[PDB]
Amino acid sequence: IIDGAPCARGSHPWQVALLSGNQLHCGGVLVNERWVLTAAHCKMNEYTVHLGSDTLGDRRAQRIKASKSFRHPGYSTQTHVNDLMLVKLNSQARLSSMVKKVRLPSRCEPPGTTCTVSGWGTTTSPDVTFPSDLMCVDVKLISPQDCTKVYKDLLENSMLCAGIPDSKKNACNGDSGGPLVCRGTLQGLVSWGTFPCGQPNDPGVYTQVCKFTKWINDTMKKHR
Ligand SMILES: COc1ccc(Cl)cc1C[C@@H]1CN/C(=N\N(C)C)CN(CC(=O)Nc2cccc(S(C)(=O)=O)c2)C1=O
Ligand SMILES: [Cl-]
Ligand SMILES: [Cl-]
Repeated sequence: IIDGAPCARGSHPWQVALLSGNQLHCGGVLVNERWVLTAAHCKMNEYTVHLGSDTLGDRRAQRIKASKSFRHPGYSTQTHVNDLMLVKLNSQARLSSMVKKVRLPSRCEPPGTTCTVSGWGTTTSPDVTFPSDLMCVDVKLISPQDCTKVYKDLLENSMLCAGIPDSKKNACNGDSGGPLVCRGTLQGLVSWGTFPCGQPNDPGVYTQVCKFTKWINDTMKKHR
């Protein structure tokens, strides 16, 4: 996360981290006791899922392994369209005040809405600095045609853009798959953008969750 601050302790109970070894791979969210939503480009054979602390490596934290994950059937490795994936935890997460489900959207929030993006990703770009504290940055949803000005043909209508004008505020490496919430529901999963991170007027690009609730719910039911 670029030009952000540590997230208020206990306000991202639905945030999880995906680790390979004890080392960060992606961000993600908890849909419920059994399942994690992240980006399809975070796909690995096995995952260790960090839960229940803004602090990475905490003693209080829960780590649960996951051996199965299912990317969206329509994901492209070339274009990163439909960049979303479900991760099935080997055992159920134990909810607490520190472990909650994300409120999935029943609505696509419109351009200009204030949103928060969070992660443990590099706090700097190109030179990298990884924080144990979960980091937050507030951004606004940018409209599709506004974003297309910048990204042209790379953009699908299932991808959502967010940033602040003339601002370095954005997500970066390691923030991948992590949440963008706006008015209390999950609106984005961190997918792609430009390098180095935080170039002003280069919006961060998100997978637009409100377009995929049906696949999400159907996949959870499928693998009951
Ligand atoms: C320049 O990077 C970005 C620019 C804008 C935005 Cl919004 C996000 C990012 C972070 C990216 C997003 N997208 C990625 N691939 N796309 C599907 C094209 C790559 N990605 C994964 C990643 O690099 N993860 C990572 C995790 C832990 C450590 C490192 S490292 C080796 O760079 O230190 C990297 C990322 O994390
Ligand atoms: Cl798969
Ligand atoms: Cl169980």
